[PDB]
Amino acid sequence: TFIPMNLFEQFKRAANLYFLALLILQAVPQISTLAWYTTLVPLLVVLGVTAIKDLVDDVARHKMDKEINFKRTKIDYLMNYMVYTIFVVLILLSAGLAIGHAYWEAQVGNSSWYLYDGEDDTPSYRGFLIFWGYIIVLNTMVPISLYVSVEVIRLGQSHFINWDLQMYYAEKDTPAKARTTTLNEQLGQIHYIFSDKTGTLTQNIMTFKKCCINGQIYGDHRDVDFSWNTYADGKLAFYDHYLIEQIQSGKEPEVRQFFFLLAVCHTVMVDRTDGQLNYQAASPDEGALVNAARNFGFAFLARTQNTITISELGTERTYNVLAILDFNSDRKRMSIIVRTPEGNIKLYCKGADTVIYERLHRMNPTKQETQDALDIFANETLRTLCLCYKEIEEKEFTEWNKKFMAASVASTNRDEALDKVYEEIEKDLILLGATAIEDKLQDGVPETISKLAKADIKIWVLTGDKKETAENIGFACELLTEDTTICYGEDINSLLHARMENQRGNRALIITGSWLNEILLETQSKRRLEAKKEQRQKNFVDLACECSAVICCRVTPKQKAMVVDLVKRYKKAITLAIGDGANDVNMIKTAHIGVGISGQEGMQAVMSSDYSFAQFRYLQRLLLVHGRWSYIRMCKFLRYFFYKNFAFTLVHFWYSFFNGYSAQTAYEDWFITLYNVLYTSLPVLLMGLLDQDVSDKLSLRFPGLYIVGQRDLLFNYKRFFVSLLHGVLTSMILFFIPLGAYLQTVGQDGEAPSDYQSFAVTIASALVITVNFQIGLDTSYWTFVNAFSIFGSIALYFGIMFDFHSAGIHVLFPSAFQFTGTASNALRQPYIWLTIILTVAVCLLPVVAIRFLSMTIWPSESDKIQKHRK
Amino acid sequence: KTRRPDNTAFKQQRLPAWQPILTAGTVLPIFFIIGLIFIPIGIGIFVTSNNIREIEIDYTGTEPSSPCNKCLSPDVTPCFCTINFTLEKSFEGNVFMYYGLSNFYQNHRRYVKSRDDSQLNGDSSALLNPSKECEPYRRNEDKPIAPCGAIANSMFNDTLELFLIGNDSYPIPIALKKKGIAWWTDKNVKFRNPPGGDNLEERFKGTTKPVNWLKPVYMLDSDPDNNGFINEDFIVWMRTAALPTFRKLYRLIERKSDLHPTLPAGRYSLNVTYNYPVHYFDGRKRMILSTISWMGGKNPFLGIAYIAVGSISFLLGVVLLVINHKYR
Ligand SMILES: *[C@@H]1O[C@H](CO)[C@@H](O[C@@H]2O[C@H](CO)[C@@H](O[C@@H]3O[C@H](CO)[C@@H](O)[C@H](O)[C@@H]3O)[C@H](O)[C@H]2NC(C)=O)[C@H](O)[C@H]1NC(C)=O
Ligand SMILES: Nc1ncnc2c1ncn2[C@@H]1O[C@H](COP(=O)(O)OP(=O)(O)CP(=O)(O)O)[C@@H](O)[C@H]1O
Ligand SMILES: *[C@@H]1O[C@H](CO)[C@@H](O)[C@H](O)[C@H]1NC(C)=O
Ligand SMILES: *[C@@H]1O[C@H](CO)[C@@H](O)[C@H](O)[C@H]1NC(C)=O
Ligand SMILES: [Mg+2]
Repeated sequence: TFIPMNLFEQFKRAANLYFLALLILQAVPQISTLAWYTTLVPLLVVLGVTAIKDLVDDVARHKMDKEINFKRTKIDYLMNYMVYTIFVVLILLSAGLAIGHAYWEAQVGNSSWYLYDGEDDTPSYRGFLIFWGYIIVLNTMVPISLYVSVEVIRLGQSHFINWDLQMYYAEKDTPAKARTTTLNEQLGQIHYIFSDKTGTLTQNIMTFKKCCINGQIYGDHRDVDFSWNTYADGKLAFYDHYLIEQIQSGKEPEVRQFFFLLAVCHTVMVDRTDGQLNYQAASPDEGALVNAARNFGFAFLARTQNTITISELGTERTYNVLAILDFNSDRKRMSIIVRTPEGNIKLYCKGADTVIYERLHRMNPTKQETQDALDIFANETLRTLCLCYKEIEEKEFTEWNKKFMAASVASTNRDEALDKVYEEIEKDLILLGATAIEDKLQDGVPETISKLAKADIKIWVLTGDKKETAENIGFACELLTEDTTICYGEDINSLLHARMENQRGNRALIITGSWLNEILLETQSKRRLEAKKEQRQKNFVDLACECSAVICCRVTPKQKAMVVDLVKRYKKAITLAIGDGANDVNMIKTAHIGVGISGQEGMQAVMSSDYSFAQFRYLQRLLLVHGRWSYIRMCKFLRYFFYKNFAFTLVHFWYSFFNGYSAQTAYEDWFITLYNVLYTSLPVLLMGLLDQDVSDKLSLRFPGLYIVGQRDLLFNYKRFFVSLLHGVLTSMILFFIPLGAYLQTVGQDGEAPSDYQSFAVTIASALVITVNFQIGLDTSYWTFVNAFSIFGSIALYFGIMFDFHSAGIHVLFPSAFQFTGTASNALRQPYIWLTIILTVAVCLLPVVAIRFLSMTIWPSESDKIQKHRK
Repeated sequence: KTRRPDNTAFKQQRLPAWQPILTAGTVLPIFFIIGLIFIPIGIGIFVTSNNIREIEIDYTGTEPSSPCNKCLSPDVTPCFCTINFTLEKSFEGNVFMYYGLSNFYQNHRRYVKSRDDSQLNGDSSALLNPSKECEPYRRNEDKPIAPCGAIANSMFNDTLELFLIGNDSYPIPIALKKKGIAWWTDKNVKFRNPPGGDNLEERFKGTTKPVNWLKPVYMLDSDPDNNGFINEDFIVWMRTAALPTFRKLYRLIERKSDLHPTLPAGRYSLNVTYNYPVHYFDGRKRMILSTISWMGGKNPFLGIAYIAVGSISFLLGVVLLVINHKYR
């Protein structure tokens, strides 16, 4: 409910609990230098607005229940450090003035008969009591609405990702989604991108192309329509006559077995109601392979628990299914056990050649040229799935079958107990051949991979596919150009061993997963082993991050999140992981920013991500437009938020000298309330949502603008103290120009604005106009609502202030509203307006001069292209 | 997942907007235009302020050889100073008479807060129940102090008068009127007497005078519109100053019936009852006569500031112009 709401809002956030601790300080009257109004009202709104951003979710959840029945940004870490820095500065300044009041009180205060209160407090005690007085007057240094404004900034910026129409894929009709509304500025700080290959850099819209059985490559043009076969369809374009008549007539046991495997080892669900024998495959490889198998008469009709309904050229032969060896990223190969009606136990298997060749029979004359065949298909970016088969003796199958059934002992045992059965049977395998299937790069991926590389984002691709296919796909998508000097694990391994023992343009690291583990080898002895682990692991990353591109092959999900961790820990570089399919979810959680392509493999690795658009092409806009703008819009917000608050309170610090360091507020008591929430809150928010350094089209054409965020040039821990130096000066001008103007005569007559009330109206008035004019200088996109908010802020202040100082309000609160007749008297006098104009001109013109010099002497890339409109 | 996003200007980040860039042809004219605006205003205010005629008589007597130093140790409560000043140039039009206090922190937190606002607003409940805010002076002995607070208690209670020494040497008093020396709102809205009755004696029942005040607030003036919380002198005091060294309106010298100057140049004597002690905290009292000006008062700082900033802006434009010229 709401009671939990404020309960964790206070404790979790330091600033929220800081102000609650302040109310206790303001409650006791012996030190309360400000009214309680000054903190609750700015607090309730901040605690009220944030409730609306979360309560609306809960009520929707409550309605949902009726109907049906961590990642922290880099700036988020800095913001915490800034607020803890403001605490120390506040405590030092409050302690500094507490010293000044004790010494003032000892000399001047004790000798002043008009400041007699009847409490014999020694000057050391009076200084101590006002130490808490300057923790209250100067409390507003800590920005109360920082933690609520940033949520609105990030939520609004994130919602531009959802509503984006350029990041919307039409035919599949799935727009971009931003499922984490707290990682926006970090899209503009990404140094690395880890990407899957299949399903991310390829469409997974597959089609059967070629083949090879027993060393004879098929699928070429030698010696077409499949009208001879009823099950066939024209969707498959095939030009290989010899195999067509051979499979049609004069069939051999080789082609029969090979095509039969493709239509038996499958796991695709099948439907026949439509009459076309429709297929719905969870794995694109299986669906396309079976869709290709049916085109040649080997059509799979139906399946049940104990049998199948496969057909061969109209010869519907039903087999008996006994066991299916399941597939996962670890196994990298699938197998099926089927008993023929003849009574023979035939085992079929398919998968990567790497894991299948190691388990081949000793006699295999076709092994050599088949490897050459496999290499031939990979040369054209065709995925290859090796096949094989074996026979099981009836005598030895009985005990194994009983053990297989016994392997299903429930509990967690099935995780490895089944595997023990898998490896105890797969000993000798008879090679059959390999398949060849075509996947095509998504639209505008070569444009994107080239574009992002221009922004100095090192594109690493982590793919479980073969060594050769990844290397050629890297060439296809411009990731690796003709200038790349590729190297493998052995080259890396030799270098690491050479240096390890001794101490005891474009380049690539195309390395297999097997060689990834070999280099890393995945009381005193344990410590040395750990030291060795860190040494080589650190050497690898420094060796890998030094090259523009990296290709990782034969990598299981464990080896994907592992590599992402290596860059994160040992390079301190922000990482983005983009992928599809469950195999990548391990790395999507590890990466700083997790992106998920909807893809064809499954709608699984996007709900476990941060952004879930449809195609890799859209990564141009996520980083170079949404991520890049979100960084500058957030930094511009912070560069001004500290200024407008740290230039507000410091007048209390300067006015402390001319009032005995007595903690007297230079402003109206009811102006401190509304300043943080009302006068200077709307314009800064509208900036962080509607600001654009350059147009969206012009930010893609110049990806180099992204570099401002990677290096963190717009909001450092150094630019925090340049906004504070800005805050100190602005408060120095805002105070000493009115002070200089009132020490002398200022419209002194029957209606003389020389008192203290006109001193708060002059400083507050020039303060409201200055900040609301300095925000106008910040915004580079003066939309017709940025102007309304800026002028609304200034016009709102002069509207409420007149009402507050109007005689009518005096009836409601004679005590709480005690400024009557100041606004309507302190601003009709020209000298007050001549002081405000001077206080604003001399406070803003130096900013314009400073800003203009920076443009002319050290122009930034954003300004350089902004000068040239074309 | 969902449908096509709507195509609106706000949603697609395509709101029409002007992109102002600080081109060298834009900042320069405003910098030079400011130079041509501040300077004429700066010289305008400066010469206008330098025209104002003012005389400041420091009559605290702290320095020896001032012939009323006796008042720093007032064995007898009524002490008097007679300070003579001569005006080189006669005053014209209305002449405003102020009293100045220096090194007098009227902006102290313990001071500015020490007051009851409902009591001054004319609240019957607060008349006999001063707020806790004016704690040190809530009540004198048994019943509450009507103007409570450290502000109303420490009220400037000198009696300034001006005499004209003509050729006959007889001092001719010059008319000083105490009415109309406070903000219209302060007299008419903020400050009010307690309600009910017609005689001020019956309104302030069960209330004493403040401890420092010699006489009660009942008869601060003979005028029924100037006695009580709506007294002009008292209101002018409660209007707390912004800085230690301030000066408050005391009396008005309006235009004479005849064409002659209101304060003709000649020998004048300031007859003041030294009642306010300020020498304890090195506070200085002054009597200031000033002449009205159409453009505010005598504010030389603004005139010098506008000229100072006006020249800086003009120079900054030239400096910025040179940098643009070289780096064009
Ligand atoms: C004009 O104002 C001054 C100060 O603003 C008045 O001097 C103050 O007089 C009061 C007495 O009325 C002093 O309070 C106490 O007086 C008793 C004697 O009754 C004495 O024993 C205490 O020690 C205490 O002084 C007060 O101290 C004194 N101010 C200072 C700074 O000492 C003055 O009386 C006023 N005169 C008129 C005519 O209003
Ligand atoms: N149902 C399946 N049956 C047989 N082999 C499969 C298979 N699915 C994938 N393979 C093969 O296993 C190897 C790696 O597959 P894995 O399950 O690890 O995901 P993947 O690598 O195909 C996704 P990506 O290509 O994007 O990296 C590939 O060589 C592939 O030929
Ligand atoms: C001031 O004027 C008075 C009265 O005219 C006179 O008695 C006194 O001596 C004068 N003092 C000085 C210093 O001129
Ligand atoms: C000053 O004023 C007092 C009070 O009215 C009066 O007694 C005195 O004669 C005047 N002149 C002086 C003190 O020179
Ligand atoms: Mg994939």
